[PDB]
Amino acid sequence: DKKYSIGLAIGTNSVGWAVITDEYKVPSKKFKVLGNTDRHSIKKNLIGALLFDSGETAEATRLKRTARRRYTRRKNRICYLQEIFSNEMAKVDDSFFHRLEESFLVEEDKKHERHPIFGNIVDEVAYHEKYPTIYHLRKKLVDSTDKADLRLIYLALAHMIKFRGHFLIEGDLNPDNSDVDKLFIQLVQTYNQLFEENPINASGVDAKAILSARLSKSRRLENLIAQLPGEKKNGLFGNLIALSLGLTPNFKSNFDLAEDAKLQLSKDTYDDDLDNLLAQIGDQYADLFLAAKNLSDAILLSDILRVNTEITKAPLSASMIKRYDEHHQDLTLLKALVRQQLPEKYKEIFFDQSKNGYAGYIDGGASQEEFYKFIKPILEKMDGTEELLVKLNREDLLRKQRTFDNGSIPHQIHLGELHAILRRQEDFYPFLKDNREKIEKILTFRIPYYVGPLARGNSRFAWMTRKSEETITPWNFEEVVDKGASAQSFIERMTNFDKNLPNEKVLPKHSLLYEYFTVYNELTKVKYVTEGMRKPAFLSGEQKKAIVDLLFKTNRKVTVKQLKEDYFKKIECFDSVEISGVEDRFNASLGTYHDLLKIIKDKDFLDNEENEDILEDIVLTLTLFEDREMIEERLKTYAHLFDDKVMKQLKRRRYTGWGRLSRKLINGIRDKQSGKTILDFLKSDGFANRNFMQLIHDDSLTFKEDIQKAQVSGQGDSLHEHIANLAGSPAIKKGILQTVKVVDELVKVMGRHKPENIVIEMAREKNSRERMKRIEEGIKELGSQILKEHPVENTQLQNEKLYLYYLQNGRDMYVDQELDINRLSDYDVDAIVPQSFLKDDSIDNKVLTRSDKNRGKSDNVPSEEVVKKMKNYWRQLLNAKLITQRKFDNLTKAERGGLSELDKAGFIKRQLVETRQITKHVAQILDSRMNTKYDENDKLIREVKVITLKSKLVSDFRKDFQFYKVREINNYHHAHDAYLNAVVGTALIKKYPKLESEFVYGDYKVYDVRKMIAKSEQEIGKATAKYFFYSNIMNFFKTEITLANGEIRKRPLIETNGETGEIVWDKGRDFATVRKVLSMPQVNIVKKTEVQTGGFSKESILPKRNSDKLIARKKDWDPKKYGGFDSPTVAYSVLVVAKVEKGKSKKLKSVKELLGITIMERSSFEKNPIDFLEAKGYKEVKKDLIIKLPKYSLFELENGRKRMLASAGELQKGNELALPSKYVNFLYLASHYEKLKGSPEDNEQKQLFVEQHKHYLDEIIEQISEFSKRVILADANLDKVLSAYNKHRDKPIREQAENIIHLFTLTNLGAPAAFKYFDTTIDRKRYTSTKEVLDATLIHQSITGLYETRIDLSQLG
DNA sequence: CGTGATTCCAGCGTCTTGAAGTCTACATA
DNA sequence: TATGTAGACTTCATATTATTGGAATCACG
RNA sequence: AGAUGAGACGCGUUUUAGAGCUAGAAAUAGCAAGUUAAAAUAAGGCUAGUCCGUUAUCAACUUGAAAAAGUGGCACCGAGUCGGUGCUU
Repeated sequence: DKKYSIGLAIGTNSVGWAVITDEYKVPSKKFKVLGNTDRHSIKKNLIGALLFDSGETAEATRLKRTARRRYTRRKNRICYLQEIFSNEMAKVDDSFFHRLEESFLVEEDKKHERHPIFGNIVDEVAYHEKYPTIYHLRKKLVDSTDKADLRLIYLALAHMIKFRGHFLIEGDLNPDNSDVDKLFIQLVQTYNQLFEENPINASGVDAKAILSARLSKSRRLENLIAQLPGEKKNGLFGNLIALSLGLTPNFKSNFDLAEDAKLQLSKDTYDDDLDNLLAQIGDQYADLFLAAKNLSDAILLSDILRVNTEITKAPLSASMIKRYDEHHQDLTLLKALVRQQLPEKYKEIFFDQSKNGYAGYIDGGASQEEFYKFIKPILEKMDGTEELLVKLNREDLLRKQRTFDNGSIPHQIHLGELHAILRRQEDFYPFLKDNREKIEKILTFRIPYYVGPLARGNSRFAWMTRKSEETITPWNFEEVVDKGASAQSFIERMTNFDKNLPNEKVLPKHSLLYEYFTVYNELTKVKYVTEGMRKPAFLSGEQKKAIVDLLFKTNRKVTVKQLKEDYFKKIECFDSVEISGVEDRFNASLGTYHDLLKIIKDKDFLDNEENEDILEDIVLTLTLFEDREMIEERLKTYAHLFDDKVMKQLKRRRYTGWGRLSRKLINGIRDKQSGKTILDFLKSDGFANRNFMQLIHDDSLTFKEDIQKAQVSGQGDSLHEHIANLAGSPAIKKGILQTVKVVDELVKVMGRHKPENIVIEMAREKNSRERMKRIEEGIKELGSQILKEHPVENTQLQNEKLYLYYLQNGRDMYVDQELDINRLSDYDVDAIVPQSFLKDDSIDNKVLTRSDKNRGKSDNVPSEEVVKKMKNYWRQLLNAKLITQRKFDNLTKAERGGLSELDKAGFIKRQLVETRQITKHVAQILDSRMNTKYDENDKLIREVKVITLKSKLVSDFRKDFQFYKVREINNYHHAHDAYLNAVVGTALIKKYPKLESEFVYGDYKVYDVRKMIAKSEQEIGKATAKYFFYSNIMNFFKTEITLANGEIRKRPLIETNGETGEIVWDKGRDFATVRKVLSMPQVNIVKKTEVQTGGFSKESILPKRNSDKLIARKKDWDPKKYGGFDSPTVAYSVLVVAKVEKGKSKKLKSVKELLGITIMERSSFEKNPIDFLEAKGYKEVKKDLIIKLPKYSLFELENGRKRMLASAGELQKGNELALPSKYVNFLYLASHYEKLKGSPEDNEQKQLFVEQHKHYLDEIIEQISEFSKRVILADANLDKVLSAYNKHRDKPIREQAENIIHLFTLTNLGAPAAFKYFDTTIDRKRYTSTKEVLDATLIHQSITGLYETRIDLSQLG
């Protein structure tokens, strides 16, 4: 019944929880232990951690589910195609389909003849010889007009439909005119007919090879132009070739036109633009451009497939046949050459399936790239292989028909081939003629994005609403599914709700309102300085409107030069202007406005606000519904305002992505007194010009209050729903839920009381190239030659001193002293703002100088004399991006305003307030779960204060007072960090009452910079209630205060509250108490048990083998003939005490053994456990003794050895290592784990401490041994570690600890893992036997681990 | 003849966009 | 006519790793 | 730098078919051939659909078919995974 506080630290893999009283001790409690063991009470501390498997995302589940749906859909499509052929096939061959369906079974289990296609070996051999592959059959069917057997037609159709190719390309691309060279000849003929006086000789030019080569468009155009000595690329023929290749040529020069004749086939408007062009050029040239477009289509076809013969009626089959012929010829040549020149490598390449040779490439698992890499050196070594080497460079050597690059084949090719086959063979089979439309519909059927899966109220993923209850087929899909209702449901379901307003719809990424908001947001912080203006002024409403209209509505991108010239010079008549806040091209732009102006060609319509809503409905309509038909259907309602060309142009364009804000948050909510929305505020703000971040965080505006009101009550009362809907990764949400459960358990344990303070902080969860680019840009801007004199790479630039030296161009930021490399060790990095005023330690805050005394006087900011010295030097670095704007202003803070009260207030808020918002939601959950009562004023009684603090304060506290953390020694660091969280939070709230307004939730009123800030000097006694003149937060804990020049100040031995007089910190006992708490050997580490769910087993389908470990992939197909999956993931083990038949006599012998239940059999076991256990071979099962052991069950054996049952057959280390604080401090100091920043005298003292306590290293190697012999029992690894340590006893202490930190994985918690001591690698130790835990003590531990239930398994059986 | 130590392995790619580099008609001396 | 010169426009990328439990393999007292 | 969600594509993997031949009596040796196709692609279930099955959740005991609810004093001295003492019961 004593007042106490709870400290919680939340992490992705950990939840640390500690309990503190008001004396900063740690309470210890007696707990009863249930079960049949002798122990009936155990004393445990209230500080510990909870560990669990990291939360797994749902991406894998989504991918697997989609794959399964696609496979079922494809199988049903094949079934429909078989249905169409059912009658005719039964007329021709009554058992063909049954033979096709059962081909996978071996001869023993087959019901018909083993040969599928024809049922006799002779006809099968004839078919295979007459057609090597199905592509030969398809081409033969297409070209020939003779009647073919029904089975061949069925096989061709099935292979066409089962693999229909992608549907990315929309429209039509196969006009049956795709011969590149032939179309080029036709274009030349048309050009010669139109221009008889200027003919072009194209004879001898291999246009087909040039255009179809794997080269860029410009390169191919140049190559083709080079083949015509008398033609240039800017000529009419060159422009036509560029258009065919897909470039953007201008025909204005060729015909001396006034309008810029820019024609591109990608743009839809070309359809009109060409015709309008013809208006000036006449109708004679139309055929020329039609031939050019046909040639372009031929080139596009040639991009994806290669063909030479002109007799092709099927562009795909001919290409595959050509590739097959090339493969055959190259294989024969390669075999001959290998047998001739290098007979020693014949067997390896052509017989060994293990190797990456041809045998492994065809029969084994060798991929194409592996085979190319293996055969390239052999081909290079041999002679006469120039053809093969060229093919290998072109990646077309010994290829197959099924390759990874077939994923670009559009369905048009297969559709055309199927249409050709049906046209050829319908004259001999009437049903094909009658059902041609059905087959084409089956092949082209694509379930549209909006429609979604075709469920009937049994699936939680589908939202399709049908017009009638009937089976859905591709032939009648147009009428069964109601398009409009499904589209509306898709709109209302798919869109992601706004984070700020959970009940509002987010805007489209390219919506007009969102783009306006983005433009205005950055527009309100732009400033301009001219000659006549004394001080820069903010853009007024008239200026912003003029800039938007003249620039944002006329130029796609607005640059700094454009802003300065087109507006300030043209309108404001300013010759020189200095733009502040924005540099270079603006990030925001009105792209959608320009796109709509291009389409509708009505600027006034876009400028009309009344039509805006309609425009919005357009943007969303183009944001989603990729399918064209629905775009047309929905835009039909607005088709009355636009022409058919405009409607088609709107249909063609499609947008992507989404925005970040809702529509109401931009223009829906209005302030109480002003009566203006956010966009209205940005339009006319006047003096303030507050941005969106300031507008939503302005305490003087109702916007923040409305945001707070809308945020709460986001969903129902259920905790699970609130956890689920939190914006974050699954791991962090699991951590939050576990944290809530842990704090509820703690509330329960402490006698149904309620904590007075709860502290929660959440751990935060490439650069070298960026820093190198920044350095290069700065050097190029300055022109210095320091890089040539001192070259460096990214590996050596780890130390911040070198980075500062490069950023300073080998100079000093305080004096005009040239930097010396040999003096870099003597140099001391100093913070621009002293550590007393602010603990920033950032790179921009760091400055490298010869002597810190040169920084200036005791004033925090460096002296303004240094500013007068190096104003230009600093501004050059600022303009060269070497330094940041914040760093430049901090260097010049003394000149500008010294140390204004605003700087102090900002420092305090930055040190205190939490930037992220997830912590606020966690605090809201905790407050609603603790505060449940109201006062007389109907206001929530805030008994529990949920204070939140950043991790930086706790890290600084750890580093200040020799409280060092090592993230590899053990897992107590989570609990210790939670304990320090609680201590710091309680101390800070007690010391500073008013600042609690920022800590505790929004119920407390806000304050201002007036209080707690002294105008000048360190006023003694704090009479005016000013808490800290210095801008620190936690500096009162230490016994001294440093200054900028090096001056020192002292603090009282005991710190007490300023007003109430309560003691807040007893420096004579509090540090000793914290040391004792951190030195406690007993900390509660419990692993959260998780019954394993997931894949039934590894998905790699292993070949057949003579073992029982294989699991059948189907009910009938036993694994002894067809192989199957292996290594199932055991969901949870089951301890059964029963008897099993033994020997030929089947004698029942009592056995106690662990049985693993797979995920596949889990449902069967959980339905009828007794029947399943009997089926596996257990007789007379003790139902009451069946004990469920999930993964991570805890076992204790003699001498405190702990194990975790990771599965049915592998155990994990279950013990933690409790090290004294002195050894941890020695390990952290000696290893230089973090940066060595600090006072040089302090660094020297730490180095002396490291040197004087070297022998501790040996002690550590002792303790692990004494630990290992009672915990790990891995003698070989321990001996190898001892030998390696003895070998490296002479290594320097700088690197004699970086290896010992990695050495602790030997006796760590979790799964065993291999490590490396210097160059000697110690492999992981495996526990292949779990028989011992059958005679150990099982420990059922509560979620926080305070309660126990010990079961002595030895007392069974 | 388990038994303990050692070795190898696990289903995976794409569905557009933006900065980079460059060629160009045009302004100015 | 020679040299910038903004500008329009094609081009080359536009994410990496990882545990840890199963099974196989093999020396071995 | 926040998660969930709809539609396709390309493969990969496993069995079978594409009679391997010659000299041996087999074991073996030599020679020819390599591309493709059918089925499956988590066991399967009922709700029988172009549905659903790898996300979230899950200590023990008692009640409740489930959703959920309820279960065990405290103080002090120390510290090798907690022990001892006092008090209460």
